[PDB]
Amino acid sequence: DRATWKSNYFLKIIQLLDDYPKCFIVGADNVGSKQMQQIRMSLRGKAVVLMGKNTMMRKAIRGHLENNPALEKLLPHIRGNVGFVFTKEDLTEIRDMLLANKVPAAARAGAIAPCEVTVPAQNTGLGPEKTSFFQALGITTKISRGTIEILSDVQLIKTGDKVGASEATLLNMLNISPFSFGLVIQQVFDNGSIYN
Amino acid sequence: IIEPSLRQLAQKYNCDKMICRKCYARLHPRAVNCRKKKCGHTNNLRPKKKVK
Amino acid sequence: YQTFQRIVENVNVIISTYGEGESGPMGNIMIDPVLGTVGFGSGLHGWAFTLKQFAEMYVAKFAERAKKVEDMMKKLWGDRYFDPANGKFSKSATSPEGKKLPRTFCQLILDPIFKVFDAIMNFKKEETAKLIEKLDIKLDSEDKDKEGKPLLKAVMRRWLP
Amino acid sequence: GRRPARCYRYCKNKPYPKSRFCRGVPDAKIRIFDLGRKKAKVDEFPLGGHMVSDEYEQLSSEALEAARICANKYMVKSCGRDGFHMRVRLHPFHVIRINKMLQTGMRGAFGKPQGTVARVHIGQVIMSIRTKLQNEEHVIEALRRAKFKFPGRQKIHISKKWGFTKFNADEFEDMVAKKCLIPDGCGVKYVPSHGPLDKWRVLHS
Amino acid sequence: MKTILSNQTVDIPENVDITLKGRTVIVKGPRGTLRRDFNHINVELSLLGKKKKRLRVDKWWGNRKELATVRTICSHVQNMIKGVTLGFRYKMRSVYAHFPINVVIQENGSLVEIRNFLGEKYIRRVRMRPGVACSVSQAQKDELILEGNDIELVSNSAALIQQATTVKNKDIRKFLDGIYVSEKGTVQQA
Amino acid sequence: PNEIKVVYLRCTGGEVGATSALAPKIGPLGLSPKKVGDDIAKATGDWKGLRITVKLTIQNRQAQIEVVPSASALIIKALKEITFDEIVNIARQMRHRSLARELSGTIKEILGTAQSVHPHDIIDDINSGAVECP
RNA sequence: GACCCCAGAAAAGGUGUUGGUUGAUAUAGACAGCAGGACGGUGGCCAUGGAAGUCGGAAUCCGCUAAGGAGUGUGUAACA
Ligand SMILES: [Mg+2]
Ligand SMILES: [Mg+2]
Ligand SMILES: [Mg+2]
Ligand SMILES: [Zn+2]
Repeated sequence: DRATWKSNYFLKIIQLLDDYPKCFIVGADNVGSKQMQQIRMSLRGKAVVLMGKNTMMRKAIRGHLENNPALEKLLPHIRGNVGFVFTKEDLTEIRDMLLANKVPAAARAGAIAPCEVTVPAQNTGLGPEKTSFFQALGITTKISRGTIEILSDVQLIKTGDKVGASEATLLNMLNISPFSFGLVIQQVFDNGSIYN
Repeated sequence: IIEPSLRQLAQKYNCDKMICRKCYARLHPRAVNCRKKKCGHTNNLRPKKKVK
Repeated sequence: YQTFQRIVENVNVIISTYGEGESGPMGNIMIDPVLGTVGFGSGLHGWAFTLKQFAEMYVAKFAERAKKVEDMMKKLWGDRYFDPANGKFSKSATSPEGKKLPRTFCQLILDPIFKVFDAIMNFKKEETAKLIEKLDIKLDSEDKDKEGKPLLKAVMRRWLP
Repeated sequence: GRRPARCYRYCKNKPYPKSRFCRGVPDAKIRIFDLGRKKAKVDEFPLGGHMVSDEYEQLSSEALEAARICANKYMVKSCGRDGFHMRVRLHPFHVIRINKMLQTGMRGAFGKPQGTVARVHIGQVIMSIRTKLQNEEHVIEALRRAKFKFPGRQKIHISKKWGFTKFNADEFEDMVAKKCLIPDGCGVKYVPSHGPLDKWRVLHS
Repeated sequence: MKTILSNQTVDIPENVDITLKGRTVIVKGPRGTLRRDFNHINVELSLLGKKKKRLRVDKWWGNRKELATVRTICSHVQNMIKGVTLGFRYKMRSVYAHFPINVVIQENGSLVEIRNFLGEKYIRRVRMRPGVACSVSQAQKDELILEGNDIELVSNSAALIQQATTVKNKDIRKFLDGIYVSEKGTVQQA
Repeated sequence: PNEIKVVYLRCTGGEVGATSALAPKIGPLGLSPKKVGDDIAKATGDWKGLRITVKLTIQNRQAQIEVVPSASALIIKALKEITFDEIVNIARQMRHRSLARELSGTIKEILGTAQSVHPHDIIDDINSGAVECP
């Protein structure tokens, strides 16, 4: 079944290149499958996004080099966790809607935190039994209005360091907006052209 | 009152290990064969039991 | 101080979940070290202290007195910081210089206790003598001779009975 | 209550079947010899695997019962109650004897029937399992597990025949198509090209 | 099967000089000098170039057992290069439930005293291997630092401390007290 | 904030249940409904799913308003008492209607597959009314 | 370990090494590592005090897809 699956990918990539003249090469970050489902539903009207093996893409493009020249410019650019998206609408609108639909990704434990988050002093709204997590982080808290109330602002995690499980689950209970990211455009291909 | 970070470190040397079913030898958690000649380097291993 | 904070929080969340609300007939029931409803010390050596006792002697260091000690118990306990060099309190965890500040609870309640605990238990004769004179703790015959843990017991017995 | 099988492991005596001379034989331990879907048609189960013996020795009826249950339990666990058909191809027809020592000594030493064993020759088939073609690893594992209930050395074979028949599997299909074979229950009937023509007329019609 | 030739090469940095006396490798760098003789293994050690400074380990007609001793030497030399440039630093965290473990670093870091391990009056005096210095961190409450040029010496000294604090007659899954190697690193982080 | 955070769900159905379900224990979330609130909750919940009836509520601070999401097994067993291709087709309009689809034909394929609890051959050779749904 | 009778060993094992048989994957990028994702109907049906992928009986489908089993194990009373 692997042989037929690869061939189906080849006819899939080859007919999408023939159909669309304009594409964005885009690098997928640490984005969940739900994020990709949201993107595909967002773009379902106008654009179609395809991702797969980079070595598979390079082979299919090299086979199509003779029939469609000037596609060799994409050959020294399929590097890293990147994929295609096929568009016919204007570049600035496609880019703008792409940079706008970013999901609020939650804090996953053990990962790098590129966004520096700080927790202000406000009533969490959580009952006086989730205080185990607050005491785990040493955050001094008092119970006011029959619910957890943080006394003062606490800095939780800085940029460029690993997050822990206790920090992650505290963010999950607090439901605050942690570091979030989506697919970001590496380059753009407009009928044989390379830009940023 | 050990913090969770230090509980992980001490368990790396005390609890997260494989045990031979033939000679009870304490092996690393990725072992597939016992290292000891008296059991014939058998592959009958079981995880070391936890306290949970 | 963190351990004292954990006990206070654990007690408070117990009475908050199971007991009535703040608007119940009893009213506010939570314990506060700033309120003087929770004390410290050890019963085996016969010495205990409250936030009230320290604020009494620090207002003395500084109706009317009742108000003074009551408002001072707020700055005695909590996440408030005190620079030894400046001599003034602060609500900022970092000084303008950049010096890390100690919290007021450890800086002027636990600090004398740690000084006397270290002094007696490490047999520093001149340090113990100067501390007793400065803190005006009075000792008597058959007690001035002893040294070691019994001397430690007698000192806090007569300092914070 | 029974001697170790090491005392009766080798075919040292002439065959001693239960007959009008050997009387008083207790019933053999194994009474059932086919399990699974015995009623399955021939074309349902094309794969046949055997447990062949390597030693000319005696297998006790108690070992045959233990090994038949052992293979049955694993085949049920992996192929379902209706996914396989097993057939123990040894019957315990030889009677072993015991000389009971509590006239003392070797005087009147001829023994009484103790049990039954089956004498197996080198290359003889002890157990056969037929099943679907995809269950090959389960057949090999079931026969391998049943090997531990037997004394000697046994080999696991995957026969080139179709199921339990005596015809090679690569020729079974077109032999049935050309009417040389007609199924009858779990086996097939070979129809030769000689006989009354009325039987040739019953076929092809 | 005797493989005709199994060879492996290690690249030496510019600021390091490796000198060979037969199968004795002398590695000299900014942090000092390391010496280690591989006379227990029959290999051909040679120095290849001038600007690249390669060290090649050859093994002719070796079977499986002594073909495994080619990468072993190459990794030992790479550890020697690592030691004389960056040095080896093993951080150890002391973990305890009730009784804090008191560690006193004696003369030159050569001696380590563990006083209150599981609250017992016995004093464990562990001596470091020569060339290894132990220290108490100012960045963590309960943390030792074992620094030295030789990975073999430093990690052996760390194992001496760790096996010194071994619980007996109890359930080690429950009583986790002791000193354990937390992270294995270097100095100068370059 | 809708004056309350009451978007919490419920998994009761069939009989009234009231206190015998988890309603009294989950009642202190809003603390207003209690016996009257969860009784009038089941009042409109008796029908529109006699199964587990995974539902959601919005509190009017004294009463409740219930919304019943179209669970596949719920609507299939409630519509049951065969193919009934007409009734499944007309029911794939008012549901949650997303199902990560691209065509409304895919939704009826997925629930025609979920109703297998064989009715898979219809999906196997599906060639009629594919774009009739949208 | 070391020579007919003959003077001591079996089943069963071994990621010790040596040879051999058969099969499978691979520059359309094997394997092993490190690094992301592992979704939606759906907490699928019947089971019950709770069984949400993972106590069990059966089913074993679908869209989205690069891929994701109505689930290989760990874990929770169930969740997580
Ligand atoms: Mg005889
Ligand atoms: Mg290594
Ligand atoms: Mg004991
Ligand atoms: Zn072993």
